[PDB]
Amino acid sequence: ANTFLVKEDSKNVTAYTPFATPITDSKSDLVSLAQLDSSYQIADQTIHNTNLFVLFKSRDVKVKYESSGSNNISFDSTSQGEKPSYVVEFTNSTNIGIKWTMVKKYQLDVPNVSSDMNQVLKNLILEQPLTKYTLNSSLAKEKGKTQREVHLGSGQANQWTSQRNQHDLNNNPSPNASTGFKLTTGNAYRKLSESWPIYEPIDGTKQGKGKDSSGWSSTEENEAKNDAPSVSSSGTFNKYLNTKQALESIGILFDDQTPRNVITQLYYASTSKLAVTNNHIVVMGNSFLPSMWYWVVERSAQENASNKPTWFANTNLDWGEDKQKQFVENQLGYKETTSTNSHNFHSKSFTQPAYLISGIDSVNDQIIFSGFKAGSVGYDSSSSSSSTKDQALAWSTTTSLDSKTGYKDLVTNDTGLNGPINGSFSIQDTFSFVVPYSGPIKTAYPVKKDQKSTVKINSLINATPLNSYGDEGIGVFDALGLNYNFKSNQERLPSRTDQIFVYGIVSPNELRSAKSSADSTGSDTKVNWSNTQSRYLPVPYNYSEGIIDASVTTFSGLKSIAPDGFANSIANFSVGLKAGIDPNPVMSGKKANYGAVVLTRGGVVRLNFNPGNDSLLSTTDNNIAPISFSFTPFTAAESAVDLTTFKEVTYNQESGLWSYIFDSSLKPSHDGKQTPVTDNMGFSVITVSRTGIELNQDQATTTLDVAPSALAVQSGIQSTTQTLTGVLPLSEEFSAVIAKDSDQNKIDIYKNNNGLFEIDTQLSNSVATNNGGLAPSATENRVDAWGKVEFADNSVLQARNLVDKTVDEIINTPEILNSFFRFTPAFEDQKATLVATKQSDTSLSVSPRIQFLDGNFYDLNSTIAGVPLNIGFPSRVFAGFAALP
Ligand SMILES: [K+]
Repeated sequence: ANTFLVKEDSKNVTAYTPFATPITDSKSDLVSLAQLDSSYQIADQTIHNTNLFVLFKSRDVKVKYESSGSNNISFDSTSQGEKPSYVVEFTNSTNIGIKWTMVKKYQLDVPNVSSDMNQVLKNLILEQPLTKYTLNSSLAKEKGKTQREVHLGSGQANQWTSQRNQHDLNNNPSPNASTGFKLTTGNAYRKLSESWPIYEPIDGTKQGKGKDSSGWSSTEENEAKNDAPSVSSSGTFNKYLNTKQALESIGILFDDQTPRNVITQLYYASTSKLAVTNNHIVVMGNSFLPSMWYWVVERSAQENASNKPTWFANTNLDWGEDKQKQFVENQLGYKETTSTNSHNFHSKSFTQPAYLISGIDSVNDQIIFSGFKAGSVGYDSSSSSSSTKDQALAWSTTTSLDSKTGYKDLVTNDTGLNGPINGSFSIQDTFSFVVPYSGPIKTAYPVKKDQKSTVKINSLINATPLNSYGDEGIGVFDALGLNYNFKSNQERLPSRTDQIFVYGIVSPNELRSAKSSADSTGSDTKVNWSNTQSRYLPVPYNYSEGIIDASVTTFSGLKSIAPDGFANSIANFSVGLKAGIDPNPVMSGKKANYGAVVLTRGGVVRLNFNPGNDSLLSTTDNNIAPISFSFTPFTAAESAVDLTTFKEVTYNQESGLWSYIFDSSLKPSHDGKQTPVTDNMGFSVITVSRTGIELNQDQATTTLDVAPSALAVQSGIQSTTQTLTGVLPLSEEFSAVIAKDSDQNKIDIYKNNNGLFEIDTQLSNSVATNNGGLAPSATENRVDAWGKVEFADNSVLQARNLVDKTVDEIINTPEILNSFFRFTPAFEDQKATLVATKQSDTSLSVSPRIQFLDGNFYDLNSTIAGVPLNIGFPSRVFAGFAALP
């Protein structure tokens, strides 16, 4: 309401005016007001139809996972552990100022676990989280057994061409195709009840213990602690990085120096973002850790009700085509009638179990989400004569070279559907990591028929959008998108399991099946979200250096030159999904346009919807890539932005521009080498605008065959020296920045000069000079924030023979009273008008109504939140007008 809510700290939210001044007594400790203890903090907030909705989470929360019995996931009741997250609706109880009062409180309870779910959860293993300091070599993992080794075994090599038909690998030209990566070295994989370490291997191909938590606690932890000690000492850092502070910064909870169990980290990370509709409150995880569930809270929920989350494993998405969904599901694990204790997500008929969510928003009563599919594959946990013992089962699903050029054809290509196929291929003198061809060429799951029942294939979840970490050449090409065909127009061959971006628009009824699925007793109930899609989105290949063509470049040897705050250049990331209604009007009879934008590594993604039926935007040609998704690359200025410092994203309906705010105080205190971080000062603002031909503009634009796009611009609003308080996007032409250059708040005004914001030092000084009041002062002789007003002398009446005219006439003739002053604007097109009041039968007084940086007009009677601004404009009485006509 011409007010800007600024989160001052973890508990307080203050209301600000367009003049970058706080409304007196508006500062509210929303934690105290929500009747929550001091361990709670604001995770997210949103306004919905005049009321504020706040998502709160506690630094004290402790969650337990017990493999035995029912109700497996539970808060640890002993001591201060049962501290669930809450969504609170607040209303403004006053008409003069801000007095927030609590309306509704919603508890976000732990998930229900069905019998089938617990069978997967008992041996579920999750990778340690990726930090700012995780290296490409840290993510690299030892290559697994080849296809020949798994199905045929140790004997000979030449018998492949003859024995492939018996193992259902008809015409497979890849006996030496990797079946996955080893879990005896590398990043730590921990059960829900176990804890991740503060140490990250420098070379995951040699250091780390993977899933061997016994070996970690018995011999390797001592080795990591002496090489990479926490600061107080000064260590070597030859084999490991100590990322404790970088973990604390991404929301990892600790007991002194020890991170709490995986299930607690998952819970606390999962209550990070909210979106509100007329009927629901939806809560999703952060873009740092994979989330396995989300909440759909019915706003009609009775006070003190435990609101249950819905599992992603039970939420079936539309991945574009059924083959795209088949690809993901087949690589989740081994599905066999004969299993015994071999339970995985594919085995128990579940779908994709986790995502790294970019964020959530709502346009109309629809929920919008995006995120990357978290890598999830099967692993062999059997112990003893097993070929794949302690090996994750992952493989490249990149399209073969012979595939037809056309989106549908490229993504439905059967290459790597059931098992491994890609690796290394040399056709005459030209090389490729991808098969050149697709009876038929068969693919089979990497488990041999003999050990069908005597194998234990359980489920793992990776920290990144990568399925396969195996230290080979295809992984780098799949991770960075360097697989192209050798055809006329060179087309990028997509993976269907690595770096898979996901998005959609979810209807109130789809949210209702989700709530029903959360509350389901006994067996699992499934939800179907049908207005969703997926897209292969690799990281830019130019965030890496010195890659080999036709010795290959692998993760363990890949040089990162990434400028966006990550030490790795292989794993994709997204942040700040924000929806926005387009202010540009559509042709009559059509519904107002809307879209959403999200930032990923190396560019901005634009999400397109059809407002007529709140569906994804589409085109009749299946060859054309779904026009619901557009990607636009960043230039060097936007790429330089540390994406891990993302503070908030706002949209302004008047301009149709998204403002992504980055705060450098969000950087961890210390390095992976325990060195203090010195560039923790400043902030940055990226502006996103729509580009391209938009739907329903005219009769030709009722159909689209080209995806509307967006453009991110590191638009000149930034500092390396100031501590940000907040950015106020006043208008397309101006933004106000409140920052501390010491301990005291200062106001800076940035002017948009043909697409580029630059500080206006004279405007900043004018707007900051408010004498402790709510608005900039209006000086008689100065061209300040309110321009400069010069009134005519009383002789103006006798000059233009207005003495014959009555006060009533003059007042009811706008063109006349604008000749009573001269207005000098402070900025171009700043307008002013005079407001007249009859003072007597022969005299009137005039007072200016002047436009501020926000484009609105202000006068003597202007208010913000019902509070009179008392700007202090001059008044002028003119006397000598006729009493009667
Ligand atoms: K002035």
